[PDB]
Amino acid sequence: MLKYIIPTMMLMPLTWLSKNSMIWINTTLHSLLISLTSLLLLNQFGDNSLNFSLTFFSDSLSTPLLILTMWLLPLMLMASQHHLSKENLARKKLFISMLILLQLFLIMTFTATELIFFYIMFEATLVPTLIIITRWGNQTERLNAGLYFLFYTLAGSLPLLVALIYIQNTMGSLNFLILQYWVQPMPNSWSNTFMWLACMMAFMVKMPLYGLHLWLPKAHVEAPIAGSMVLAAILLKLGGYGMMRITLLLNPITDFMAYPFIMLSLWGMIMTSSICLRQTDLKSLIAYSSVSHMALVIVAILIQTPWSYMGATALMIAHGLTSSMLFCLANSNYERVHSRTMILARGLQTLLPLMAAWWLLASLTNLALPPSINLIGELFVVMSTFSWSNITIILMGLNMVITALYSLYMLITTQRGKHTHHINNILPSFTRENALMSLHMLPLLLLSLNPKIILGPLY
Amino acid sequence: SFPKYEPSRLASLPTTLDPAEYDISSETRKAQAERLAIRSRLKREYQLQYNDPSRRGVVEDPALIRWTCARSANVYPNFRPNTKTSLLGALFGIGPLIFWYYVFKTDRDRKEKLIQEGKLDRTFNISY
Amino acid sequence: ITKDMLPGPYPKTPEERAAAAKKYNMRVEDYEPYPDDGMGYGDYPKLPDRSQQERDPWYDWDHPDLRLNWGEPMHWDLDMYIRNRVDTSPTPVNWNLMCKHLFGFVAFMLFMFWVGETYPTYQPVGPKQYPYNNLYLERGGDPNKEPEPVVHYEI
Amino acid sequence: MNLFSSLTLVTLILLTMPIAAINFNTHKFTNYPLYVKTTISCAFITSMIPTMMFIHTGQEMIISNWHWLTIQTLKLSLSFKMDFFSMMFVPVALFVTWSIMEFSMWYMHSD
Amino acid sequence: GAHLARRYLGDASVEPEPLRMPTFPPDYGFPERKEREMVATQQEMNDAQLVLQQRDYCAHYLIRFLKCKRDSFPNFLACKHEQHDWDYCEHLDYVKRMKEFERERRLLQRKKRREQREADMA
Amino acid sequence: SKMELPDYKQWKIEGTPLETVQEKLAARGLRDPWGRNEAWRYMGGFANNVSFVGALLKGFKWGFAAFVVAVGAEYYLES
Amino acid sequence: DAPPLTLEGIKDRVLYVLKLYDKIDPEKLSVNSHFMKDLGLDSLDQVEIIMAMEDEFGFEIPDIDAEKLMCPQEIVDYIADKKDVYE
Amino acid sequence: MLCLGAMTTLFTAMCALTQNDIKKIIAFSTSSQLGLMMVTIGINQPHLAFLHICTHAFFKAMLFMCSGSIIHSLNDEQDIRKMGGLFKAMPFTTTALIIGSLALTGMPFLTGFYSKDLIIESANTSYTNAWALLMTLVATSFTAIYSTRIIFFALLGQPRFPTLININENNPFLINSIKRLLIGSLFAGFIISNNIPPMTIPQMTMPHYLKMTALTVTIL
Amino acid sequence: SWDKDVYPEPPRRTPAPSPQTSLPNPITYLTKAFDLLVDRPVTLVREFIERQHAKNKYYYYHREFRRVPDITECHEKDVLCMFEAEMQWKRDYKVDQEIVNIIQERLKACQQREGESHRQNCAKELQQFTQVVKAYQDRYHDLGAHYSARKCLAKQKQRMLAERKATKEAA
Amino acid sequence: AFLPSAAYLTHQQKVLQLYKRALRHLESRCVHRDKYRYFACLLRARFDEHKNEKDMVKATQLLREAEKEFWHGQHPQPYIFPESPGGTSYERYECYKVPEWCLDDWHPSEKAMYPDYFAKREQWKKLRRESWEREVKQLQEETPVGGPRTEALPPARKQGDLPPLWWHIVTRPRERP
Amino acid sequence: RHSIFAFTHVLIPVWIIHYYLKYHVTTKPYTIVEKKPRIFPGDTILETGEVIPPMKEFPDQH
Amino acid sequence: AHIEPRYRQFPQLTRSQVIQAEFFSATMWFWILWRFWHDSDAVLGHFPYPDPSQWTDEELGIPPD
Ligand SMILES: *C(=O)CCCCCCCCCCCCC
Repeated sequence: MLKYIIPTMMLMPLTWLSKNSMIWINTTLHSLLISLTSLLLLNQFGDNSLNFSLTFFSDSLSTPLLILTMWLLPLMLMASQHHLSKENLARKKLFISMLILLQLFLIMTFTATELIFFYIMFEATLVPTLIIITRWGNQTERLNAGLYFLFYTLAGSLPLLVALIYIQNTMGSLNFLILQYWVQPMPNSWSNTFMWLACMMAFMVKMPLYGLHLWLPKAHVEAPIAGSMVLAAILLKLGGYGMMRITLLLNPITDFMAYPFIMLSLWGMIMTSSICLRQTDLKSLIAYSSVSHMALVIVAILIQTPWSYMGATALMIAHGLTSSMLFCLANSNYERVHSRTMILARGLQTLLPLMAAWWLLASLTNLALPPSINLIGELFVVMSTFSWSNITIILMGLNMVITALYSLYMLITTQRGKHTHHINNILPSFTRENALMSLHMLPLLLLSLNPKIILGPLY
Repeated sequence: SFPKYEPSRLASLPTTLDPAEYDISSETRKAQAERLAIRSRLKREYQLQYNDPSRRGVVEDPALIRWTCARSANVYPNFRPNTKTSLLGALFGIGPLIFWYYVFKTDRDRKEKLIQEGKLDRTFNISY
Repeated sequence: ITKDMLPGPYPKTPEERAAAAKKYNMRVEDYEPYPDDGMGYGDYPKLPDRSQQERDPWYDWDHPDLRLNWGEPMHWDLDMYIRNRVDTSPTPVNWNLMCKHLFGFVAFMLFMFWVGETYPTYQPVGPKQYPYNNLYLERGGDPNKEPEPVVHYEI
Repeated sequence: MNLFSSLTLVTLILLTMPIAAINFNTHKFTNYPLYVKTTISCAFITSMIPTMMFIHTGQEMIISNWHWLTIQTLKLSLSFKMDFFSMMFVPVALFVTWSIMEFSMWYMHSD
Repeated sequence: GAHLARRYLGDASVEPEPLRMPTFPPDYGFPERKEREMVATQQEMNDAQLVLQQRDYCAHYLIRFLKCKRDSFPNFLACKHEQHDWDYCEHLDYVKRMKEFERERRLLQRKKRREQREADMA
Repeated sequence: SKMELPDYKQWKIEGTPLETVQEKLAARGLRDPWGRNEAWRYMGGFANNVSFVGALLKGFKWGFAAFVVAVGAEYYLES
Repeated sequence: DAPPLTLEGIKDRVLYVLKLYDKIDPEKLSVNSHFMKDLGLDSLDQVEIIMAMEDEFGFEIPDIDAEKLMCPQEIVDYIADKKDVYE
Repeated sequence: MLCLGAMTTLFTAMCALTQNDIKKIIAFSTSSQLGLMMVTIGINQPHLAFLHICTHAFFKAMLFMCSGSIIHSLNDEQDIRKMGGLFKAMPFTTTALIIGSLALTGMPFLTGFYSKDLIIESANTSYTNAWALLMTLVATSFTAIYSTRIIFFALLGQPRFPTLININENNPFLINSIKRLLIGSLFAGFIISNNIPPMTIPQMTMPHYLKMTALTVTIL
Repeated sequence: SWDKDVYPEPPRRTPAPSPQTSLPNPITYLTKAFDLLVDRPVTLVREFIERQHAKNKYYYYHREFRRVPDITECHEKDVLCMFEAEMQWKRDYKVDQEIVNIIQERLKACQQREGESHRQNCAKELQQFTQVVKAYQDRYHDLGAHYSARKCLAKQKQRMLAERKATKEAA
Repeated sequence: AFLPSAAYLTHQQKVLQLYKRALRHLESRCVHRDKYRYFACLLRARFDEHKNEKDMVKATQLLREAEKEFWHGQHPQPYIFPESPGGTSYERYECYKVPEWCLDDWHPSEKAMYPDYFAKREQWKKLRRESWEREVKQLQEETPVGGPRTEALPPARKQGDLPPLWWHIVTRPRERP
Repeated sequence: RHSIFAFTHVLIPVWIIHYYLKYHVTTKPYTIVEKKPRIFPGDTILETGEVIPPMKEFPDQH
Repeated sequence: AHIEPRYRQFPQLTRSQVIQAEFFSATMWFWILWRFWHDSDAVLGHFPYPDPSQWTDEELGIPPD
């Protein structure tokens, strides 16, 4: 895993010694080279995972997340170079360094075999994200959003540290392979109940769970575009990955202890979806859609069946790609019209036809159109939850309506109808925005051809 | 004779059947004159700053910003916890959660009881 | 935009009501705020609760699709009452009449279908007869087990 | 057996060809509706042949030509089942679509 | 359709129901009643892949009609004689079915007459 | 580019049902001032329209003649 | 489909349908003939004239513009404005 | 599903009785046809339903082409109260629309007769719901009613369109496509009904007042 | 090609064409045109490709795994032997999944081949499918997403305990 | 009750609007033209019977009763012209109505295909920017203090100038572009 | 160049997917399964050559 | 050439369209008459319907008691 950490940490001299006019070109070129290099993690075996040393390993669950992260960094570099065009050079280099540090922390978080190292860099991912949100956010409410995000995460995740140190003192090790071969059942006691709660609540907050999701429609809105990409495409999936890793040790208490939380998502993904029917804000609409999809992921993890696990992996990857693309489209509209409200700019298909095509395709992939991997993940979670209980299909099917009921709604008021008369600064679409949309979307449709590389470690 | 038309929430009264339209008092004339004056002022401002050949951009609307700030950022400071808000929050917040928890717990308890007694048909069920 | 243009708390004194009506570009006697039940409405006005289909379709609006004017205080549920969504336009017949007629028609059809299901219609013929013990082997019956031989006689 | 499957999948591939033709376009197409109408008429003939073969013999076939995804016990492949229903419904739909597209190229000329 | 009105508006003691039939033994009132005999063995009709609904007592003309349809391609309109034989045989089977229905109805009528006669006599 | 109209005096309501309704209105003490506007509707090629039975049996004569010669040919060609 | 219109064509149309009115003498009216001033018509007759205009040209004139057209040339100007004639 | 199909076809036919938009009338017509397909599925006649699909597609599409021809010839005027006297003005559209209406109603030895009537032949002599059979017969009468309503209001009578007349149907594409679907709606039902293999036992022994139920219902 | 013992198929029985009319069927003419215009160039191109492949030959092999002692002879909390036992168990699990897949493919092939007599002519395939599904369900079901050899051993031990107890009740 | 020219609707205007909508609905119920003529002349006689009424409250009561009559006698679906609101092809071509300022964003390569049109566009923009300050200075000196009381706009008063606020009503897109 | 639509859009796909079906699909087991041909009393089998025996004499109704 | 738009009068018709319309109507009526002449049974009935009242008790095997 040293072959990816070292070039990522050498990206900082690359971005700090470059000229004032070629930082973007050099950083995008070398991050695309690292994304190409990332494909050597597909050497997965049907029985054994890929173990590199005592410190790092990568099974078939971490590999799609690593490839997605190192593919996502150049996309952020291309997106965040227009609202920072007038910025000072030193602050531009500091922003690029924050992005590089965030990628380095993420790609060594996804590969740590030891759990306290995973916790340490899982919380080291807080600092660059928070700095980006509270520094390069636009309006006044970025400070409150940063406070909410940081304090929800830390107040949920300090008992996780306490529980992990207790595990290290009790079992004797925190290596994931040793814990895979030394796992003991957890009996029925109040101590084990709070053990389960301390292990679960950090990832509950970072998923987010309904009722603990109040930091999402702030931090996903006040942040800049690259902050929106990392907020919607990696960190939520990082919480899901941690949940998948740590649910191994919490058997068989989970078989009843997951009983409330499933309801807190099974109803929750209804309510937040209904919020998208009556949202006056485009970015808030995308954030609440992310809440609903990740609640579906929560249910899939908590019922702990194989089909649900592969559905959760495919759903996480597909939702990350789709949410990043939707945030890019909303940011392009916000750059053109200088307001975030959805009803201000209407009828943009008459002026911007190809961006309307990208909008249509992104909305179609949002509402789980087959044979996309969004539909594959949603379908597999549906099969597993039907095996769990029958009436759950109702809670699925109604959601299958409401999702489309906002997605096409998001397609209409932003693209269809009569255009706004007084808005006359609708410039034609740049090559950069179209290239960003294509680089977001074409990997998703190509992954629809060969989905078996994202179907989890038990495929 | 003819059936009288009554209003509803989803079917309002027609304008022509409204008695208040036929009231020709001078106070109604003053009210309509003031409303027309307000509308003419706003229209004149909008089409004065809208027909400008120099301006390129968005003619911003204070009413839209007012509506968005009222809909999103003004809900909490104007909220006071009383009996109505607390009863509505408890009725619509933890009601469906308890209902669905009881439904799913009952169904899965019955299913587990049937499964462990060898009663439920699970012949070809090998994918779960 | 300035801080005194945003909505504020619920007005109680008449001068605050006058300043609120001045802020929202409407007459003082036409400005009725929402009741102060602590639901977060604040000083936003309570509009007459009509859909955008009820507006004049021939008067030239600033937004012709939305049927709306620049600077007009928009409804709290304008995102609900657009022409793509729920309409409140008057109907030729009464609402309760429509509900009663539709419910009665549905109930009558359901009851009549139940009555017809209880009392079916058939033909005055005997049951259809198949050879070889009602096709015992062709119906998936195992050949090792011998069934009861049934037979059909001519009439 | 070899004529059957080849002609049926030729009908399918011939139908999906003009989508790639318009997606890989650079110029202004020299009456693309005529190209689509000709393609669909030719596909109607190409699907009329195995319908005639089924009428003569009574052949039903299943082509699981591309294995897609093995979800442990479950196996999902690109499988086409052509029986009475599919083989008698494809050419009727093709004939109707041929007439509809000719009416469309007259009716939607000003678009 | 007067049988439906007889059963529904009159009484159902005489009118036979179509759910289960017959409610009488075939040797009752029929000395030396012989059974219907197939022409088609089960093996040849199995290899002809007939529908299980079509695997009835008159499958011989069905097999003949299918052989005509397979052998006369592409001249698809000159196998009318074989299908005429087939649906004539099916008409005869329908006649047998309604004959059995009338036999059941008359036996139930005789039951009602006999039981009322025995109730009045004693 | 250039459009030419017929004479405006040629439209008369006589014979059409507009004459009947004008006479009925006169019998009721009224008048119809717009009969000449749509006097064109009942005059010309738009007059003498067929009924349902006439429209249903359109082309029945030639079809019956074709049926006659076809059945005669099928009679003769068999023997 | 949809043959083009012209100003003298639509003027000929409105005059041609105007001389078919039994309340109007065809030998007196011109293109600047007022209805209740130069022809002695009525407001209801003006309403019927506007409905004849709508049934002639196939599009409905709104009432707030129907209460303003008082001469045949005004109807010509309104139809020319609404149909964008003489490009 | 038999009850649902009968309810659907009766409801849609009764809605189509007093409609005034031509495309709305044809929409309710094809929904009533789909209800009849649901009905004949519900009485264990699936191959008859498939034959009815293949039969119905031809004349339903052809009726829509005729409707589009009348719409284009009258400058996008879809209301049925503003059209009339089009029997002689547009003769090919008139002929195709008349043949399509006759095939939809169930005229003998057209395409619909080879499927739709047979459905009623299984709807009477089978163990069915009585109410469903009664309402599907009433629905058949309603299909006849709205078909001749379309014929009378669209084609017969006197004109009601505006004074400028731009009636034209002389284009090779429209004439050729209407001709192809006219040949289809004339002969394809016969061809398919005589070409498909028997997948069931046909029911033909039935009384005379059950054999001619559909034709009498259509006539009345 | 494939092996016919793993994938069984009955020898086919094709009837001879004995026409009763004089109209020539277009199927024979179209078939002759198919081996004229299509089969000959395709076979020529395949012959050229096969000659080019016979010019340069090399081989590949099916990987063979020896038997390592399973979890029943592994000391507890001794990762060195339990790792090998778990790897062997997972390899076996994948192999059994593909075996059940093969039997399902056999059943579907039998149903499609038999057509309208499938519910009589495919009794053996259905019985084989039922047997392999019963054994798979008794071997691998209800383990969870975190399945291991220890959970399978515990399930088997519970099943044998239940079977022995039920035998003891009826003895 | 919502007009750009007048603040309110007079009694005669209400009567004329009622006559218009009643005649339209009667034409909807009476599809054949001669029957429509009979009942339209009957409605004209019924409106002419109470024409010379001088008591205003009696006229208002008759108007309210006639409104009740009309609402009882509506067509459930009346005839709408295809381009009027509620019609079959209302606002159908609004996807084709591209505003002209998009022509400012055209590339010079595609601007070279229409030289004379863009020269005329340049002279039109020059005329607009030459007359804009004259239009606004006319607007300030014409309206009274406290804002305009009506939405009506003044015309071009002097010679050589253009009416105020003319650009978005002259350069509006065609009905069928 | 008069009827190259019958060459590029018809014959080349027939060639390509006939190669694909003959040398890559049917080489794998159970990819293409066809319903076995119908067997009647009175015809001849090509594969082994047995004449199937004819059927029992009809007790004719007509 | 094309068809010029007439005003308040019957529009111009080609001979081809009316000829084809009359030909296809005659073809439909010929088809209906020919198929009713040849088949004549799918509309009126195929086989006689024996009413049950004329069947004797011997063939039904009804015991006399
Ligand atoms: C008794 O009449 C048995 C027939 C089935 C029940 C009655 C069906 C009545 C409707 C169908 C016949 C209509 C004849 C015009």
